[PDB]
Amino acid sequence: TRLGLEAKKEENLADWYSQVITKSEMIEYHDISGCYILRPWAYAIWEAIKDFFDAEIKKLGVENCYFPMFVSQSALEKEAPEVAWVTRSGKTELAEPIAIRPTSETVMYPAYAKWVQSHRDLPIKLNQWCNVVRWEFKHPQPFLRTREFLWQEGHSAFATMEEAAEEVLQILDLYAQVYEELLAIPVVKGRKTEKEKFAGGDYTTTIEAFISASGRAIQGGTSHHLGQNFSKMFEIVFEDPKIPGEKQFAYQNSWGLTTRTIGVMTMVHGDNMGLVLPPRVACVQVVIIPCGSEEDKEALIAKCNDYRRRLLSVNIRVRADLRDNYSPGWKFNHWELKGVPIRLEVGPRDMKSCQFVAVRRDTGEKLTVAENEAETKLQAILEDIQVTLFTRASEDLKTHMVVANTMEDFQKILDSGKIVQIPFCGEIDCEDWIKKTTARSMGAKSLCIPFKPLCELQPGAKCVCGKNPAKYYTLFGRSY
Ligand SMILES: O=C(NC1Cc2ccccc2C1)c1nccnc1NC(=O)N1CCCCC1
Ligand code: PRO
Ligand SMILES: [Cl-]
Ligand SMILES: [Zn+2]
Repeated sequence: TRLGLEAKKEENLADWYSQVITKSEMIEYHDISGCYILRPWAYAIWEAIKDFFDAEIKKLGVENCYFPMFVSQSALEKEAPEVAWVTRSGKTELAEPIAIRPTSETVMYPAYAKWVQSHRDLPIKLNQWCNVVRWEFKHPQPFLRTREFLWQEGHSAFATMEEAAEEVLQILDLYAQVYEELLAIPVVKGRKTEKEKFAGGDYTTTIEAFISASGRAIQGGTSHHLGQNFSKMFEIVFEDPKIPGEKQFAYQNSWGLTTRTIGVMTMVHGDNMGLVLPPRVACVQVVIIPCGSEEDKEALIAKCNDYRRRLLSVNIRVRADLRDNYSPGWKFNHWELKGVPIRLEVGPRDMKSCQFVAVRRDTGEKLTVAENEAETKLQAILEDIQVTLFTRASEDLKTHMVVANTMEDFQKILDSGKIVQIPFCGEIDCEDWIKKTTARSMGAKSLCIPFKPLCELQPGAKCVCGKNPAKYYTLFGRSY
């Protein structure tokens, strides 16, 4: 066991990630491959995301619920290799296997069919916070790629396509708000290609995040328009209020956001000193550490409690580390590893001078702040830390996302650690050829068709394959 980190983020990113998530007390490993323990330091971030997102969807009329985890084989057949099957209880074998949900479309929609008789029963907007299981045999990674993960999943059903199309973008923007405003992570809004869209849906919208350390992208969240494909599978129908006799199928959406958010936060903002928490999601925004007798020792404790109560009065999540068995230097390293945005340091000389040293986690700057200006200055520093983290991550993404129009430039830019927007024909066969040619997975797959591309096509613009014309500028790159 060692004091600080041992692996540089730019040297061994895998070892760096494992050291950051464990020494920040976020992740503990489990004896089942692909499953990881969420320690309170990690789970508190998820609770911050949950508190924000849950209040926002309720403002939109979505209500919470809980559907069973187990799916009958019959329900799944209405619509495979990553689904986990329960086959016995104790020593007795079940009559037939039952599946653990990888997603709850086939669980809820049989119930949706019973609840919809007329168009007045629509819309139905439900969300549940729960766990799903996707038992893939690919290489797992904590937070990012796990066999079990926590998420929310929203499932809406409307009578018109126009209501559904509007919610898809509304939910997607809330997902962007979670990454941009809470996690200080920039994302690219876009549409998945036909190959990468949700199976059984019409179109899939997504937010793509970029990990600069690896040059790989990852899907931060998704919002599907299922159209009428699932309402035809489960007979979610209603009598047409404008045409008697004929029946209509409901238009549906589904949208999900997982704990992968936390791992992206770690990969983007974490440095060689450990984790870095955005002040918006840090359960401890300011940690007070006494610095520099037995009565003078009690003096530092009283002043640390005074700053603690004053910060609580201005709604600043503050905690004081008054433990007598750890030296100040140890606490400096400890709370630096955990990513607390501000380390409030109070010593004997600073206290007698009505001062204290505030250390920004993002930049390491030591700011000497007077006692009278404690509430206002610490709020300004917290605000500037959130802005700085987002601005640096934003310009990092902008400089690593460029445009290429030939496979030669595509490959050269891809090898420099960037993601590229290329003229793409949209076909699945060409997308497979792009991944195979760029692999020589090390190959590039499609990320999204950007809502706002960097440039536009022109009449006669050919795809990178050269055989089909280009339909849209599409973002490609190596992915998680
Ligand atoms: O897809 C995940 N895991 C599977 C891929 C993989 C790779 C290696 C080993 C096992 C597995 C299972 C995932 N894992 C953790 C957290 N979020 C995850 N998913 C998502 O964030 N998205 C976007 C939102 C809708 C759902 C999909
Ligand atoms: O798994 C998915 O991608 C969608 C979104 C949450 C529910 N089903
Ligand atoms: Cl919960
Ligand atoms: Zn093509």
